[PDB]
Amino acid sequence: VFRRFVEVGRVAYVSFGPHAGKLVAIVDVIDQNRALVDGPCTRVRRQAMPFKCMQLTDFILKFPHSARQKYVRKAWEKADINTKWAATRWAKKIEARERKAKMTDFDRYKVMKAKKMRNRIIKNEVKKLQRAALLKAS
Amino acid sequence: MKTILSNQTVDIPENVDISLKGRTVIVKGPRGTLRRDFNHINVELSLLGKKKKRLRVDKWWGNRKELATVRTICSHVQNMIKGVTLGFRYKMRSVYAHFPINVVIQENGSLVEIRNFLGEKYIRRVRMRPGVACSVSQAQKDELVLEGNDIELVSNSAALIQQATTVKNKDIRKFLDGIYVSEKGTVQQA
Amino acid sequence: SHRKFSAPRHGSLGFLPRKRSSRHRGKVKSFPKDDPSKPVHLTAFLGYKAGMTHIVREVDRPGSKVNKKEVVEAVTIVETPPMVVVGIVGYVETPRGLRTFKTVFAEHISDECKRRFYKNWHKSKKKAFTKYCKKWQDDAGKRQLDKDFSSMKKYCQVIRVLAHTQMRLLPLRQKKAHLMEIQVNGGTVAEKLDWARERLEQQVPVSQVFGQDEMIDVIGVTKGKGYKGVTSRWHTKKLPRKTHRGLRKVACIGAWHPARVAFSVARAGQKGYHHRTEINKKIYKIGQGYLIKDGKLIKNNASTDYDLSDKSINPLGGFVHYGEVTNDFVMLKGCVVGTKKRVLT
Amino acid sequence: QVLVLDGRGHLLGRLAAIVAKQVLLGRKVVVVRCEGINISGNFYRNKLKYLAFLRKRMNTNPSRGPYHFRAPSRIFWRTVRGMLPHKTKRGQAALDRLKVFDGIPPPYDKKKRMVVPAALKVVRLKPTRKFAYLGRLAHEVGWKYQAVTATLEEKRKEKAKIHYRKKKQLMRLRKQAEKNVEKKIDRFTEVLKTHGFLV
RNA sequence: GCGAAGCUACCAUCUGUGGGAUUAUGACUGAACGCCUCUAAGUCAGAAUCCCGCCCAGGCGGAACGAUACGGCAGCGCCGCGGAGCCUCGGUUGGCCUCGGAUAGCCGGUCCCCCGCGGGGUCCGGUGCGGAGUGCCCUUCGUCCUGGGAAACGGGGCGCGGCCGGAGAGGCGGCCGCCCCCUCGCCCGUCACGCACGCCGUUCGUGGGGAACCUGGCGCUAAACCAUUCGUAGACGACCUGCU
RNA sequence: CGUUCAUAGCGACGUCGCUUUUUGAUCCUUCGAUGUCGGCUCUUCCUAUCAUUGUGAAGCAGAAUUCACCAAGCGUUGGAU
RNA sequence: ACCGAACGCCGGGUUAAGGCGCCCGAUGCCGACGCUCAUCAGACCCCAGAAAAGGUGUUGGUUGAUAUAGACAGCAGGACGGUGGCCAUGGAAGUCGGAAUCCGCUAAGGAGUGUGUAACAACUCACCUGCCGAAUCAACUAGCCCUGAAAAUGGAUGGCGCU
Ligand SMILES: [Mg+2]
Ligand SMILES: [Mg+2]
Ligand SMILES: [Mg+2]
Ligand SMILES: [Mg+2]
Ligand SMILES: [Mg+2]
Ligand SMILES: [Mg+2]
Ligand SMILES: [Mg+2]
Ligand SMILES: [Mg+2]
Ligand SMILES: [Mg+2]
Repeated sequence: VFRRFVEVGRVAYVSFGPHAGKLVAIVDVIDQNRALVDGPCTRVRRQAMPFKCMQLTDFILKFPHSARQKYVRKAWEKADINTKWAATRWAKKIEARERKAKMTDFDRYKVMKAKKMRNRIIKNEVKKLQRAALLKAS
Repeated sequence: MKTILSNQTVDIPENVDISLKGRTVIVKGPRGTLRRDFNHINVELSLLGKKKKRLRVDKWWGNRKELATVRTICSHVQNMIKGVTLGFRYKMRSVYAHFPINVVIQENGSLVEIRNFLGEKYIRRVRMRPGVACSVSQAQKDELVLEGNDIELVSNSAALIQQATTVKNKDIRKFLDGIYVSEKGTVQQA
Repeated sequence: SHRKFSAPRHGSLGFLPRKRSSRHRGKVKSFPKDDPSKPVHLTAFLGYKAGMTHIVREVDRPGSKVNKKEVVEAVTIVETPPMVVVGIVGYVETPRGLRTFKTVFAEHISDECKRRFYKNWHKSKKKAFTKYCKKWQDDAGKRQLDKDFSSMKKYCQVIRVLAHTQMRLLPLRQKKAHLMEIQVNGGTVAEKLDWARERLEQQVPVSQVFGQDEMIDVIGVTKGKGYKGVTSRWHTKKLPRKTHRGLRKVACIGAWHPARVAFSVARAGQKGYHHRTEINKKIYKIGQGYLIKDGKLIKNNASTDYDLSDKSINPLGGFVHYGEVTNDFVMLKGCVVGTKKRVLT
Repeated sequence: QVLVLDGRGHLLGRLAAIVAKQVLLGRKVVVVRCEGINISGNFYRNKLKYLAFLRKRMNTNPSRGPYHFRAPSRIFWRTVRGMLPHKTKRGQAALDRLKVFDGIPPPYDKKKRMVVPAALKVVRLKPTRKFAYLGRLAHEVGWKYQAVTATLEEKRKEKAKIHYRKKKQLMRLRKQAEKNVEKKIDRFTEVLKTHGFLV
């Protein structure tokens, strides 16, 4: 019941490979399993890239099926894709997963302390909510 | 090789309503519901239109044997619609050279006893596929009518009583005896 | 090379390790299927083969050459005095099998019965179940007893009742009543289990279980015939007169090359005393035992509507190697497995 | 310390492989709901293939013979033991760590039970291929306790529904409680989203 | 000659069973191939076959229940809490659970409707390279002092009594009364704790599993084997029985 | 050939195979010895199916019958020389 | 007896030939492109096993065709006259066989594919239409798969297993 489609000018996040973590707007599909791809703004060269690697986004900027780099660049910068990406939940939870990984052993401790407490202030509030739902039932 | 897309439509008419839960067409209308699961066929049943006017069955990257389902699904959906709207009426005459084939339904259209086939003492009790109902005909003499919504269930139940009446150990070129299915039809034409 | 002249094989493999049974009393290896619909009742009973005799009867299978002709017909008598239900016992279904679950016993249990919980009654202080039957006469226990039942009422799938014979009443020498589990097939598990709870410490006579003209299955252990040679055991051919080492043998065991001998080859070992489950023994009669009202009523046994004498089934000079069958009995058509005095399920 | 894998939706010899190697490294493994396990290739095919295996037996004394277990648990455990060195001590020591079950019984009905995706049908078969369910295959080949296993497992799933429902309720309370509380936990929760959670 | 008992004969007499999957085949629907086709996706009938049932055996496999050595020296079973002292070793935070789907899912809330605080439905709103994420979650890891804040009625006494749920191999929880004690998490102030002088098996599950030894309280009061007997048994053992 | 009709059942001239229940080739194994034929008895296995189950075929009207499939479950006998 | 490589006792490093689900050291690569489903799948020098011949199973090629001048299939309409054409009479007026093998009307029908006849008759098989409406068909060829494919203790891609 499909939603994201390999189109000309669909933007693709590259799961893995050389250019992992980069966006890229498909110019054109060469083959059953291989697309000719571009990432003008994103620091990715006009190059063929297989589908295997490129999981694909909800965006689809609009240029012609065989563009000349300038024009897909223009399309990109118009739609402000790079902003829109970065305000997506997806790209935020990439950054999240980046920031836990960066965590210094000091920060780790800090966090640990924080959550230790932040969980306690919830767990009591949950207890209360449970106690109050029992009173309503009675 | 692989084929980048094949697909097909089915005009559901305004008389019928069809839904689909996932890949499980459900058809209701005049005569009642008729569901059919197509988990086992690997297609995108896009129901589309306001007034829900047509079913559409995609098939991306199909190789030859994969594509060939696309139609067959669609065809099963028409026949669903047909039974909901019209019904299926499989007529079957009895054919005998000597011993007349005494038929007698029992419960409603469920059971079918079939005495004196070939002079056989053995009576062939034949239940139906549930959802179908046999009856005897008036107007035409040696003749049953198997009315039902589900084509499959009807036809199967027909065959059952077609097959019950076979001859063992004799030449079936000569011994042309039994109930056989004369006509595949509907309960009301329009 | 092949066997020139074919023949069927001697014996049946589907009965073997032709070994001396592990049990004496014949196990019901499979009770019938309970349904729902039909009232609770036991599925089986326990008897003692007294002996045999003729019967004469009119026979009404139309079509025969014996139709409404009298025949004589063999029967066994099976001395079958009433059982006592002592315990109940729940079974739970599992993917492993049918695990036994919760066994209650009655307050009182006869010595007849308690014998069986000892190898040597002469020596024993007779202390079994002493500390158990305490339960049946306080509050705490009697509550636990109900919970023990009500657990079975929820969980258990199958409930059989335990019973035992009334060895007392038999002429037989032994005093140790055979115990047994006997399955209750009938209504829902609760209803089932309530029926058993009513039956506790109570008599259950033959008539309650079986009815006349009813096909039953006898189970019991064969008459035992010691070690035997391949000839009497497997009914292989005797070799011919000239045969330098033995002629009650099997000439060639196996061929050469699967160079072991097989289980399928006829060897010499225990003959008889196997466990065996016969089926389809009709019940030509179920006799009421002896009893009184002012004088005895011995007549009622071997008497018929066409004899109307005063005979007991007890033949003259007693059943041989048995005694007087004073109690109620079942009269199966034909033979039954096993010997006089044998406990026959 | 224990691996509990839901045998369901795995490929017989695929999961076995992983299990074997684990079991030999000294991981106590429990597989569970084996009868869910499904073997690649169509049914008739595999039934025939089990029926070969039943044809095998020592002529002279079958009793000694290849012991054809019928229970889908055993059947899995047999195929692990084929991927072990079971004559040795270390192979038998390993095999004593594997624990298998016909359905999923009390110690592991209430355990988060893993999945190996490398053994998973939905990953390793193409979706246009046939496959037996082991449950069926056992059944037709002589296993008794199918229905009993099934009908206990309905009772398991009903009981689990309840557990899940009640979990859902606590999760909803937590969400509500954080929304109640947020302002007094702001200068924690903030730090957990500067160091990469919550987002 | 005739012959009890016993063994015994198609040389007498009795008993001998029901399912499931399907094979070949014939078919249904039905595309590929505007028609047609048992076939491709899907469905049927189907057998001396096959597998199971009944039947025989019963695993270095389990079960429930009984009794558990009064004594003339005894010896043990629970319970709780102590002292040493061989041996066997692994380990060196936990995760207390929906079902499942994959050409789809997950969660909400129902304004509204049906069923037994829940279940089902529709509708709408959210997520969905899964953050109501095992790429996860929980838990903290020095000890104490006093003297502020944020957070605050939470924790304990192997604290004590009642009411539950759990049978697949339950073996674990939960919830309710009463007694006494404490101020724990998060920030900070404020000092001190062999600081053993750079250096290894540290750190725990742990009162671990097994064996022998010293304390209290409450319970207990044997069977088995042999010999003897029997003959439903038997080469011998074994088996079946009897004995204030 | 089969009234006719190549293929119901057959199959020349040609040709390709399998099998080791025939016999040959061979001489590896054994000559400090593997008891040399039949029959008898007993078990088991195979199928290349005579019979029986369920089936397709005919020059199958029935009866009898060949041809082929699934099939080795169960049978396959007493005698004269 | 093949392939690699030829040996004092050892430490480190590297290789060959072969390998790398697990047994079993190594693919626990987000390896690449195809093909292929087997109710007897296949799975590696020597090697321990199969052929001719088939298959709208599928996947490639090769060469021809067809065709909006209106197709291809699918149903519907006709299938004649010169003419018992010549030889053969045992009867062959299309129809056991064989040499022939053209014309008319033609829209178009062969001196005739079969079925059937003693022989006819009767039936059947081009050219064109109507509904219909764009692509469609034939012959070869080679890859995997299948058919061809039967033996005796239970059994061996080394095993488990693998789609
Ligand atoms: Mg023979
Ligand atoms: Mg001699
Ligand atoms: Mg059947
Ligand atoms: Mg078929
Ligand atoms: Mg079927
Ligand atoms: Mg001819
Ligand atoms: Mg020898
Ligand atoms: Mg054959
Ligand atoms: Mg005939």
